[PDB]
Amino acid sequence: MHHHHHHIEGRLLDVTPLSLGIETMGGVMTTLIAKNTTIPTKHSQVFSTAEDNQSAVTIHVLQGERKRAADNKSLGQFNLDGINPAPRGMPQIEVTFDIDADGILHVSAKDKNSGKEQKITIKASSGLNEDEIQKMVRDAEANAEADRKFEELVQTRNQGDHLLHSTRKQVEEAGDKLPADDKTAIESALTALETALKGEDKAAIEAKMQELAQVSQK
Amino acid sequence: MHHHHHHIEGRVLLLDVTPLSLGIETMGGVMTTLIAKNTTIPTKHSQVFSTAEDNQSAVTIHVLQGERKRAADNKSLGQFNLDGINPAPRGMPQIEVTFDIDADGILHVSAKDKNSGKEQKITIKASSGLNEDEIQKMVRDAEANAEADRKFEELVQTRNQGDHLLHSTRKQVEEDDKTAIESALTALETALKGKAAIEAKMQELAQVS
Ligand SMILES: C(#C[P+](c1ccccc1)(c1ccccc1)c1ccccc1)c1ccccc1
Repeated sequence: MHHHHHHIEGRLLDVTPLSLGIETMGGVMTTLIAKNTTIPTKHSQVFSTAEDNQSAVTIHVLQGERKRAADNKSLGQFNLDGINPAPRGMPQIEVTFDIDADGILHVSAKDKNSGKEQKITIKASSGLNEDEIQKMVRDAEANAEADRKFEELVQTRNQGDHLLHSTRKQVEEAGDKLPADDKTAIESALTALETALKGEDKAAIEAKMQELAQVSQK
Repeated sequence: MHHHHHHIEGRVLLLDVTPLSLGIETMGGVMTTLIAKNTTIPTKHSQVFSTAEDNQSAVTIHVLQGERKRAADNKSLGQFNLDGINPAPRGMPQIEVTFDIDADGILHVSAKDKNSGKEQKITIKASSGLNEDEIQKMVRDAEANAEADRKFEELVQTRNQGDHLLHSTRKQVEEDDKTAIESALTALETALKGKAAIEAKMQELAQVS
């Protein structure tokens, strides 16, 4: 009398062996469920569109926590289409990761307007063994440098690609008044920006961003 | 007859049919229809597929919807992977793919390996979805393309068979005198990248076998 309490720990219904999440722009993994999360676990988070007016969206499920989603694993994949046109970014899609007591995974994507949604339910039945996942963890903690660095690069290449397409917009879609010689300028600007962002170097791509930035004046 | 013949009809409550033929991508990026368009539901269809190479490890079940024969000419739906299957030559393992649909729109994709015992199953639903205008458009354009896609199917069928032949050849050689067979190979594959001249190529590699 009263309020006699103490602290808590994990429930034991087994923890996740490896982190789960989806793939975002730049081919990078964003973890929606951290490694060793005691289940049943439901995480809700809201992503959105990369490009203008795109009518669909893909959700690619991952495991094996590491950046560069192609270096992780693929649990499943699916689409959500029929969505209404909006400029790049900011429609509202809602991604939900659910795991019940049976460890069977449920991924869902919803739309604020629309309301056309999809979902997947993954029954496993095979999975993996401690050895393999330990190899994945080891390889992950060895590659942490190039991983985080790659994340940085993805952020950058995203900014530069977005700025570039926005420059193509603000050039062609913008008035055709066409100040003299603008052609060559923004042409090799945005083009060198292209063949820069195609390959991967941070310094080169941002430099090219500046090169296209100075000529974007008028 | 003689008791009651009085034959049957498709069972439908109201709206329940598959509007689009549901299928799975196979080689050469060609759609293999597991459940045809305009099929009453519930409906379940099972088939057996297999690997394109020895010890292929995992495999990608790719679920699509549309009437087009080509991969990209359709609208994808979902996909997943079945891994951890034993070493074995092409076509040797039996991989069972199952498309289920119940009274709802919800579909169950099963994939199993009879020999390995390994199984993986996923569950998604029906359409993504997409508006009826779209679907009607894809259908109209499908009827449009038609025989072109048919020739595409015959094509990928050949190219797949011939590729199987080339793999079987190089594998049978273990590189004699096969020099003639090797440059005839290189030529035949050079043609194999880009119609009936491919069948001719198969004939040519068969002759110098
Ligand atoms: C479908 C459907 P749908 C439907 C509703 C209720 C019961 C069975 C099927 C549907 C409707 C709304 C959202 C999602 C699916 C349907 C309804 C009317 C016409 C065509 C299809 C479908 C089924 C198989 C493959 C692709 C699509």
